[PDB]
Amino acid sequence: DVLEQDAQIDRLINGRLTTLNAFVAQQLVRSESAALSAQLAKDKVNECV
Amino acid sequence: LSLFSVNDFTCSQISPAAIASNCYSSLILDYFSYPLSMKSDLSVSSAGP
Repeated sequence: DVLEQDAQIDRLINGRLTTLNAFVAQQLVRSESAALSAQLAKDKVNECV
Repeated sequence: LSLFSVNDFTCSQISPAAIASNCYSSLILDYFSYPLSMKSDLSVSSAGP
């Protein structure tokens, strides 16, 4: 029935957004690690190459 | 429903319109002799004897 289906949709939306929040947080951590690695890479090219 | 007057109509975990709209794999009809007065005793889940 539609009323029960709307309640089921609510919990599904809450689960999906929390999973997306975790995925975005992982991407933010990856970008911060990339910035540190890029700084290391620039120093390595100047120092060794 | 036309053949037998329905003293009580209850459907649990499903919608009567939905069952008509969507084909179901199987249909189970249970025949039992039950008194009209003891509505409370018989339920999908109840403490009735």
